[PDB]
Amino acid sequence: SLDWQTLLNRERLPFHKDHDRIIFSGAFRRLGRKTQVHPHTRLTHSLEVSCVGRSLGMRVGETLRAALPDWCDPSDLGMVVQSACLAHDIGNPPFGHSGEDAIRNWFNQAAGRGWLDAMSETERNDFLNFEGNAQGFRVLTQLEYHQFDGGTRLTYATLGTYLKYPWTARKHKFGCYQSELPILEQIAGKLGLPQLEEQRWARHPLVYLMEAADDICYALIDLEDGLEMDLLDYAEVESLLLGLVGRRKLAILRGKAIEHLTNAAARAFVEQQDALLAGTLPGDLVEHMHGPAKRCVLNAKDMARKKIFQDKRKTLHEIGAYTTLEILLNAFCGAAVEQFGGRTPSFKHRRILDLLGNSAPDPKAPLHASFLRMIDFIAGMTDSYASEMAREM
Amino acid sequence: SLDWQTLLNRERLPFHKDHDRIIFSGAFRRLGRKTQVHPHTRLTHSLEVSCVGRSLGMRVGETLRAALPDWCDPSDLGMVVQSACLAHDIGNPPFGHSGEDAIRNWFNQAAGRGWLDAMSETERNDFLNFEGNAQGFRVLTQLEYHQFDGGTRLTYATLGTYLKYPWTARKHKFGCYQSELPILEQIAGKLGLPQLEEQRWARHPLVYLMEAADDICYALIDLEDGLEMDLLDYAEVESLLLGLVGRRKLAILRGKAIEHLTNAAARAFVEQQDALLAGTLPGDLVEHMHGPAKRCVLNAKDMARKKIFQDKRKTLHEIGAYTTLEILLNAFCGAAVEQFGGRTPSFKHRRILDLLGNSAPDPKAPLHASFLRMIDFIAGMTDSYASEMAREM
Amino acid sequence: SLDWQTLLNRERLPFHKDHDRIIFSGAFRRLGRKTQVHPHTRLTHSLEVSCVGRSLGMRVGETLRAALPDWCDPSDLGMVVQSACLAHDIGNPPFGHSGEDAIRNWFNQAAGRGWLDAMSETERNDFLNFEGNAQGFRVLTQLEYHQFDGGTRLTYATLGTYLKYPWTARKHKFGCYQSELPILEQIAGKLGLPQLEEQRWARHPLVYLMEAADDICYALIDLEDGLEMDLLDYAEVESLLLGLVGRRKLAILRGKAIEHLTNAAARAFVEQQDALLAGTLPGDLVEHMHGPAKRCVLNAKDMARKKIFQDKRKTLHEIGAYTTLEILLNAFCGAAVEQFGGRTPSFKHRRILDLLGNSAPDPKAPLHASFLRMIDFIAGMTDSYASEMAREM
Repeated sequence: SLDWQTLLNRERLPFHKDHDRIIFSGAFRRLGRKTQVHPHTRLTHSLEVSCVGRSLGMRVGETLRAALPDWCDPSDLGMVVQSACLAHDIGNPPFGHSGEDAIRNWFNQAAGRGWLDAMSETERNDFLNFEGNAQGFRVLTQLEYHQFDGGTRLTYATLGTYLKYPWTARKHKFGCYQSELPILEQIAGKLGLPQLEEQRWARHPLVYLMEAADDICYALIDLEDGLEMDLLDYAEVESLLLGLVGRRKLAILRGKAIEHLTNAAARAFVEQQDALLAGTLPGDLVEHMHGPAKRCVLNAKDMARKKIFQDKRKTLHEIGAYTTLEILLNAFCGAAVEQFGGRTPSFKHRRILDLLGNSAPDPKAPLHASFLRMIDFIAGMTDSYASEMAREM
Repeated sequence: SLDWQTLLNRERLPFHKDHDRIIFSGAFRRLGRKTQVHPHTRLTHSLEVSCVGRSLGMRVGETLRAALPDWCDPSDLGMVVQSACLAHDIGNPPFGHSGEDAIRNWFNQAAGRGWLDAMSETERNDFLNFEGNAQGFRVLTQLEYHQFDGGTRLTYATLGTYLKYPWTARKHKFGCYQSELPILEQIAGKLGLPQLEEQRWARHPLVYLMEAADDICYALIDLEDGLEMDLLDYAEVESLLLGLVGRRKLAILRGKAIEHLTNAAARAFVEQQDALLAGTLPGDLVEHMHGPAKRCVLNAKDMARKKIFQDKRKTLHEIGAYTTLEILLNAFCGAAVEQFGGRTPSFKHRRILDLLGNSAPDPKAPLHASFLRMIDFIAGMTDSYASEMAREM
Repeated sequence: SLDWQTLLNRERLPFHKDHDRIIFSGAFRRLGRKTQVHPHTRLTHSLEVSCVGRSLGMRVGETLRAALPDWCDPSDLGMVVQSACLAHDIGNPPFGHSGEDAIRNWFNQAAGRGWLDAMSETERNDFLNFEGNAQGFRVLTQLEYHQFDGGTRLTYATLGTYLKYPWTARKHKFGCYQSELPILEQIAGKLGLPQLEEQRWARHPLVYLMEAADDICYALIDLEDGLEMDLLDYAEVESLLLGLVGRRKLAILRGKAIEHLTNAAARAFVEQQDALLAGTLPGDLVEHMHGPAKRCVLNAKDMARKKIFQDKRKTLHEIGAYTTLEILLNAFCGAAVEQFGGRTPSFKHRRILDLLGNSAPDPKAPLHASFLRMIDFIAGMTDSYASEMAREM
């Protein structure tokens, strides 16, 4: 039974400090050199989503002030959501979503070769379903700052708000590696989140605001740079926006479109605290948005896919990305396998292992533990650094 | 006589909206592709400074709550400072500070050739003393969103907090072009800022927090990447930090160093509201910081200069930057001069003028007006776009 | 029983001519375009070592003048050592020591695939233990000038002095391929060198001077460019040198350090002619150097490894080198295997075989003979030519 007083637990593994720790982290900074594969970086996207996220949190924070702990002003609710929004894409690897797919699929292959036999079937699932949410969770709680001792040591509320997939790999979506399970359990516990299935907990309500803030921004801003990429026509974009509201003339429309969409998202979160604060709500917040808002998002996205996502230049770049990644995976994971169980790696792999020196995985460590170390490294790379190293390799 | 109720005027040319308009602007986004010249971009620097800025504003906001308008919570004071911090470096051209110097000095040369004769001596001063603060002011109030009609249309308070040099070119520091004078006058008026000299007003008090937030971050973070650039030794850095407090072991120190420096900055702003809220205070906030804090900043900076700024690789890159800029200035300003007064530009310059098409300066416009248009264009370029165009030119 | 009159046999497979033939050879010239893998070429290293080598030979030549054939002035003894020093590294492949390791290890792999089955187990050992000394020996006696008929046709003394590993592959160190055995036997015979084990002879005494001249130069000069590479600190280097003696201030120290080390090496060779001229001496000359000299070498080397050899940029370049080599080996050795025993090579390999045209291995030749031809070719390549061809391949 979700309680607004437990769901906003300020204890850590206040909200303003969560924000700063994320902004100063090397993982966040690297987003400035990480982009989605195009035919506007992951960092500028994260910043925009955090504005809309904060705004969403503040609106609902005002609307439901009496239901929230007396210590929590709306500006505090906005901060928790803003922070989660900044951390949201911190785990994706070079080449973004495409790189995510490239890694997941590279694993289904390496597996069909036994590279993963030394692993149980469950641990193996962690890689076969590689999702950036799981990697981001590990980065936030294990890799940054206090390594393997709380990590970024954020508030339980920010973490709960970050976890859109609070469950194990057991659509390919999950946000917790077999190695973070104890952490997810403790967090869920502190937030008083029901454990529906065994290794699956219920979502923290605020995750819905973060998600909504994310699709609101992809929806509108993808159109904007889809325009500066000459892949979209002004009239169509202007029409889609005017559709809900009633190049700088567009930024002004964009501004109004964002207001309405934020209002619509906020006035859907408030309308559904019953099915929200208890049990589960049917899918995502956008579906429960009123007609013209719910459609502006759908249509905007559909447009991006057709004219941007489907472009063949993008396709060809995604192939290059895939190849750059496999070259990397083959090398590091190959080295992980070569030294597993105390085996003496052959020359060439020793040097690949030296590249990490202090970050290298211990030879006597189980395969899952060491592969995680390889993925930590690769997933943390900036796009250019990845291509660079694949090349000079 | 500065009044905390007028100094926080929420009318515009609320603070949360100032923040978002800055984050969504093309000018801000471009900072992600703008760096200082090295031997960590201007965007990540801006983000960090804004965290420290917000924090400073919130601390003093709490400390002086009763002196502030009853509508202004500390979180509102932090937001005004955070916003000004985000806009602070929005006007610098490609190659950052080096590009700033390259442009200013390119003008002292072009002037010694008469390219500026068609201009009065005052208007000419605008370029001879080119400062990014003046360009940023024009970008915030004239170029973005509502072009030449309020621009970003920010709050008077954010603008007052942005203006660290609220005066005309009449150290080479000023933040108002001859063309923005009416705007500065109106702003100063709305904030009730004394007009000491004729074309020189008094600083808004919060500017001091923004400045302090800026040197606090350059001071500590320049050391950090000075380290990942192998130009600095861990022991020296650790020693300097331990000097005030008593690679991840450093981020933790960095964290503590920031707290102390923020505390020190806040507990200096409060100590001096008399010489602050009335007349002028001796220089900048750091000088009025207690012993170990005031020295940690000084020593950290001194260290960066010697080992980073002085590096000869940087020097050589600064030469390349200079050349890239002159190639650009020669082209666009050359074209500005060729068509001045209705003169028919010779071929080649017509094409350079075509590059702006809609942004091109009107042939019958005074030279100062058209040169401003050329600088708007060049200064807004990302580093790579500048080099790119100089090349393909 | 070693005899100073037989050990300096001037007959050939006088010392001044050995010197010139080496300097004019294409193999030696190519050292100017061959470097060790860095994070100063093999040619400048060879030149420096030859100065110290000559000097060593002249000092001991004076000290033991009455024990040497009455025709041999010290300047003649220096020349034999200087010549051997110039030839010393003439056999290493592109990427130097790293390339040496890359080839040896590429073979242990290709072997674990049967590419070497057509070869006996002994002949196979020649490649599994690939050492530049063996390749250099083949180049000096088989490849240059009078191909397969004496080669460079040097003096027996220079050759004996060149051979630091006068034995078969039967640390991975040996300097004679199965194909050069008859030559080593004849040489050893002419110099009257004991045949301890069956396919292993005793070292010519002067080899010790060559070796000492080599580590003396790596020891000091690696520090010098370790300095111009900013991987070392002046104080530490200056301290290490001052340690035995008691940027131009360093070249002067370097000069003194070299004198002392040469003196120390010379006054260790003379002290041990008994265990030298008969049977074997415990290891290498440096170990038998007095305290401060013996330690200056050890410490200087240890320093280079830690701060230069261990640098991760070097590691990554070594990976690139490995890959460039395997691409080459796979191609040429692959072609060697395809046509073995008169098999018709498939297209693509025919073209690879055409690249050598006249140097191509005869299809009816045993595999060891043809693989040797492939290694001759690859090992003789300059670093850039190797990378070039791997690329355009």
